[PDB]
Amino acid sequence: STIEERVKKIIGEQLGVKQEEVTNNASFVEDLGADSLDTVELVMALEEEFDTEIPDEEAEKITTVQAAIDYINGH
Amino acid sequence: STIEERVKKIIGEQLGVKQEEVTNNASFVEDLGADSLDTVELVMALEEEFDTEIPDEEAEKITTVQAAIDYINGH
Amino acid sequence: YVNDPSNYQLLIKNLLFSPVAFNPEQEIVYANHRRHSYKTFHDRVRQFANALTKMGVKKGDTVAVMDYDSHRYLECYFAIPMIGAKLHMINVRLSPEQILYTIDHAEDDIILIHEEFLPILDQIKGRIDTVTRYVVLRDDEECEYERLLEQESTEYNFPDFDENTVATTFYTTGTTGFPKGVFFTHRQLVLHTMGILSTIGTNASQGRLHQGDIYMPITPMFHVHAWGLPYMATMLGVKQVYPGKYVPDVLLNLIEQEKVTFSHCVPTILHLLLSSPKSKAMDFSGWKVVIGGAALPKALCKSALERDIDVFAGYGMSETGPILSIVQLTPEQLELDVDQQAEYRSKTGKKVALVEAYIVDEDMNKLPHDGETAGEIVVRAPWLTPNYYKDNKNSKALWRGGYLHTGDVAHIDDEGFIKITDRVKDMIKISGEWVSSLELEDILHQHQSVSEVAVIGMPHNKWGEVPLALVTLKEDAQVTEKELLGFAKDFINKGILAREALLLKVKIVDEIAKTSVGKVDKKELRKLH
Amino acid sequence: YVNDPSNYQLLIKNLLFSPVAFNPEQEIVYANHRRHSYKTFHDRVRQFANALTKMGVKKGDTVAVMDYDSHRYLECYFAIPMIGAKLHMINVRLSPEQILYTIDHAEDDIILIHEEFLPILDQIKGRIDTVTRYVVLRDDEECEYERLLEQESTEYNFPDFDENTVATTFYTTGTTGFPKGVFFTHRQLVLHTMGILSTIGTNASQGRLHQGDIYMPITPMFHVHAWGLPYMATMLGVKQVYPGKYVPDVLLNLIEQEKVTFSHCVPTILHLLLSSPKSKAMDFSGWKVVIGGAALPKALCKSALERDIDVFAGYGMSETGPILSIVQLTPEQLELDVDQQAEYRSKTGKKVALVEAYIVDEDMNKLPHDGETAGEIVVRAPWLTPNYYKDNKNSKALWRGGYLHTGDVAHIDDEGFIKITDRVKDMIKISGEWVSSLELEDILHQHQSVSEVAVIGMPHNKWGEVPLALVTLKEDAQVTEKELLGFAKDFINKGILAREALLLKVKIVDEIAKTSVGKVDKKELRKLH
Ligand SMILES: *O=P([O])([O])O[C]C([C])([C])[C]([O])C(=O)[N][C][C]C(=O)[N][C][C]SC(=O)[C][C][C][C][C]C(=O)O[C]
Ligand SMILES: *OP(=O)(O)OCC(C)(C)[C@H](O)C(=O)NCCC(=O)NCCSC(=O)CCCCCC(=O)OC
Ligand SMILES: Nc1ncnc2c1ncn2[C@@H]1O[C@H](COP(=O)(O)O)[C@@H](O)[C@H]1O
Ligand SMILES: Nc1ncnc2c1ncn2[C@@H]1O[C@H](COP(=O)(O)O)[C@@H](O)[C@H]1O
Repeated sequence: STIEERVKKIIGEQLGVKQEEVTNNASFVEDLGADSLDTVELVMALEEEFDTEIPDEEAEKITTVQAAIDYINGH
Repeated sequence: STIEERVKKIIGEQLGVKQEEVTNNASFVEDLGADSLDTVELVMALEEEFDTEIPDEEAEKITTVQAAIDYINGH
Repeated sequence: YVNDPSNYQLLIKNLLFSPVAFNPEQEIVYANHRRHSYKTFHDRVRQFANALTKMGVKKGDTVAVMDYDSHRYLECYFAIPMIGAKLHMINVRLSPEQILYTIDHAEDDIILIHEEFLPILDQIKGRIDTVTRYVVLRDDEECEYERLLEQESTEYNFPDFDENTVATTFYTTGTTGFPKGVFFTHRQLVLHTMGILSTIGTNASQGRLHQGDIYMPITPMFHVHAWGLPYMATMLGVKQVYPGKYVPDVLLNLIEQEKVTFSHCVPTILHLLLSSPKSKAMDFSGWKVVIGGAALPKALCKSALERDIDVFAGYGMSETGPILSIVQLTPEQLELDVDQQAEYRSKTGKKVALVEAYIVDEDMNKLPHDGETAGEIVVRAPWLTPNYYKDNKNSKALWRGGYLHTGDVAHIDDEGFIKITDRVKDMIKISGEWVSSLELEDILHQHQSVSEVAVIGMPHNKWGEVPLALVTLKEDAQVTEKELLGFAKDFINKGILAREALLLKVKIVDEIAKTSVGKVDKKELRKLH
Repeated sequence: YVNDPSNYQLLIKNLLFSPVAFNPEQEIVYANHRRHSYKTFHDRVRQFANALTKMGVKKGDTVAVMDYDSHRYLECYFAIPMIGAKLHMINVRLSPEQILYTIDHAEDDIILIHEEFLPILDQIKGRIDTVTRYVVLRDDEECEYERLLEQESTEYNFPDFDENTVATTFYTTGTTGFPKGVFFTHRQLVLHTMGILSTIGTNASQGRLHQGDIYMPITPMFHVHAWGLPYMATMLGVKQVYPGKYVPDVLLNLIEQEKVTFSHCVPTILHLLLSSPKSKAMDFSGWKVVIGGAALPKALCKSALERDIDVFAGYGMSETGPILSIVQLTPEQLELDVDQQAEYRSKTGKKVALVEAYIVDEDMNKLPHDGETAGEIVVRAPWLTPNYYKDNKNSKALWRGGYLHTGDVAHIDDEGFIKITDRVKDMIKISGEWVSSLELEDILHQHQSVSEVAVIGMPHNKWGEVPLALVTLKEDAQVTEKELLGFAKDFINKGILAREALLLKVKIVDEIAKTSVGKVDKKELRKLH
């Protein structure tokens, strides 16, 4: 259970997409069809599963799985 | 944590009365002021905490702590 | 309003001040709390009228009441309508969301709420807009109602207005999206009082209410005027005992100590009274319970008849006054043994004076009263609600074809006895409250893994009917009954679902019976599970 | 209806068939889905009228619509009112319980629902009584609306009736117990179209809508007629582009590929469009966004002005047509630099033709327009809702003193610019939806251990305002923010609370500021926490 696997499984559980089908370049709104609001409870659970606190300025920066993965592995 | 202590603490949690103040002769409706309906979710948790199944005929028989204590210790 | 004194209007003030009998020294008893004669009751009513006028209550206003059976509720039954205002009776057993909805729909100006109902208010008080004042009621000298009354004079000239002005309103939670509001006029209440007094006072020797009785209600008194009985008692000037909160032991003590002879209740309360150990060394041979909740079972009727209780059944509902039918025994039937007596007393009964009560099929074709054919009951009477408040389509469905549709399927014998076979719907009725099967179906269908959920009703004694649910799980899905029971309970904990779903008794199945069209066979399912 | 042809009635059919301009070969575009000229649009409207008549829709019926911005919604804006029926526009962003309440309150006969809104229906479909038919809409040939239309002829003689017959209705969730229903007549909609066209078409060189524009809405189109703009566009006979679901990238693609010059949105959508990486290599120097959601911030206005976007702000609300004010720049102000331009364009603006708009205090005393004194705005116009549907007390509070009370506190300059300082309440507005602070206070007060909960609002860019909550814990009670956040989220998961509470941002404190009387100082709290 690496950082990438955890991030992808959070994304799959939140947006309902199978984790085995999640891609690193998937975009929350355009590709996965996540509403701007859904993407906010998204950021909420990212923090919940990595016991961190994502500042708002960075929360707006993450829009793809890749983003979140980088931000998390980097802390 | 004997059977009597567990029964009394279920009664206290359900009806809001402090377990230290629970009496063996307390009546659910007359003394503790429990509504007939509240006494039914009461029987529900008794079973839940003793992993048993109380038949309806016996469920109507229990109206005081003593009753429930006897029924439980006897099984 | 132009009086024209020769033109007589039927008003509730005429019911209070022109009774059949008036003894100024007859008592009104509030259980172990208060006692006062009829003269002080009239004075208190006038004082309450003065207080309401001081608060700024006009002829079109609404005053809502939320408390137990007591002398204050009896005073509200008279003062508020006599001032020309509208009495909205709140069903305290509904969920907080439904209570808030009814309060907003009726647009109450003042609320008279009991102390121990305060928590329910506290979780909806923010979302109430129309209310300007709350009067908190207590069972001691601290009551705000009592302090309001004692600042006022015992003199008041009550207005005379049109007899078609609305007097009372309350909301029925019969299966629909939201509670529906019924209302009655002064004329309708006066005519209901007179008609039922004519029907049940003129009986020869059995099941009669007369001027020598002592009356104590056991119906919550916010359910359709307590079947109109408090108005009748006041008309006869009899001793009235109000118990407050229903507790079997204190009720039995009141019956014994006050010599109560006439009461009304639902089958559950009667079963509780008979099952109480305190009810074995009591003399019940002067008591005349009327059972009108739902389908008085024959076993309970037999058990009551061996105690020397004149138990008989009646039929009504929220939209109908309520009383529509009462069982009256002819002197030949009074000499049958206990079994045939129990069979007769448990019927819905014959219709009361000025009631039509036909039996009809789905095409509005009047079926014969051969004793076995069944159809829906449709009625005409002087005390029916003309429509639902602020509603059009449901109102039209209520009075379709020129008759009021009860929603009950029955057959009528040759002599006129009516026996209700079922409802025109698949709805449940736990004790004296209505619960919708479709809403529970939807709530359970909102579960993580559910294939088909169908809710049916099964009979019971301590509850009359339990809301059985049948759930079919999805592919490779296994959830215990505890999971779904807790899921349903969570909704009730949020004030969405009524507390009558706490004994849902869900059941896991794998095959759902379906008709030729494919509809779930709820009757076949009931015979199956 | 007796016509009397010399007596002219202002109807929406006159708006469609007597336009300012009509080019039969002008296009209507549904994003990457459909394209068809104005002639086929008229034919489709007549076909939809035939279909509705076949379904049994009479002159008093209500048809409810639940879908996105598309050609079908534009057809519904015309066909349903022209038949004499009432168009109920459903706010798909409300909670399912509120949606069900509005459906039951309005008593809709038919529902036209989009495919992807079906789940919301599935959890309330049981509790809907009035609805007889559902038409499911899709973006392909499988759509039921499309199949219904193609069975009908393109001929229809539209009736003429009184101009005061109700045309549209929708429910505003402005802070109250339940959503309130507003409604407008044919006359009011026609007059709103004419008045706003007169106001914004006659501007010299800035911020004008004319017959050469290409129009694309970015307002959900169930929010108060999309500010009336679709009616105006049809009147001018301009090309109309409908995007469907709002996605920044597809919206930018539509703007570029269709050469859109006129749009309207709320500040959040504009911020998203400007922050999109696809919006760096685009030419924005032909576009005329009108920002009317709430308080266009000066920073966003400056950021938009550097892209060569004619950005200006407007003011309205659900009860007011909606449009009440627009900012128009004089040719001297068109030559100010970007900072003063941003200051001017972010004001609420000057009132439009036929609007009065006084500023008043709590005693109904008209304050001077000195530029600093503040008071509530009260308006008179030809397109205001006379009252709330099926409501009396709130209706009286809406029109107190002979004017419509907006609920916003502002000051008015010498030349007539209006600047809104705050609201007359402590309410929050997350993005474009209304959320009540009192209801959140109650829900949080229903927690296991809570002493005082007060909800205030704090500004934001991606949301405009966040609903901050301040909670004081009980004696020896310690619960983390996660606990209360999840507790609040649970209510939203049951359909009780709107999704705008998902960013509540609760905060634990121990001291609550209170006034001399003792009321929570929400302004002081906002300056504190
Ligand atoms: O795409 P995301 O990430 O999900 O963005 C979230 C957001 C903000 C919901 C998104 O922008 C969206 O899809 N819709 C935004 C909400 C919205 O559009 N609200 C508009 C209605 S607010 C309203 O009705 C005010 C009426 C009065 C205005 C009158 C006027 O301005 O006259 C000039
Ligand atoms: O809590 P408990 O003491 O253990 O018992 C539980 C209940 C709730 C059953 C208990 O008895 C109680 O307190 N109230 C019972 C509920 C009740 O009283 N319902 C009565 C209203 S039902 C109704 O309004 C039917 C109206 C139509 C009848 C008309 C008629 O009969 O005319 C003759
Ligand atoms: N005597 C009775 N026998 C059978 N059903 C009854 C009787 N009294 C009431 N009911 C049922 O209880 C319902 C009362 O519900 P309501 O008055 O609408 O609130 C009636 O519609 C009947 O279905
Ligand atoms: N241009 C604006 N400036 C400030 N507030 C605005 C503006 N447009 C709308 N609003 C606010 O948004 C509210 C709209 O809510 P409503 O129309 O009732 O659904 C208005 O009452 C205003 O408070």
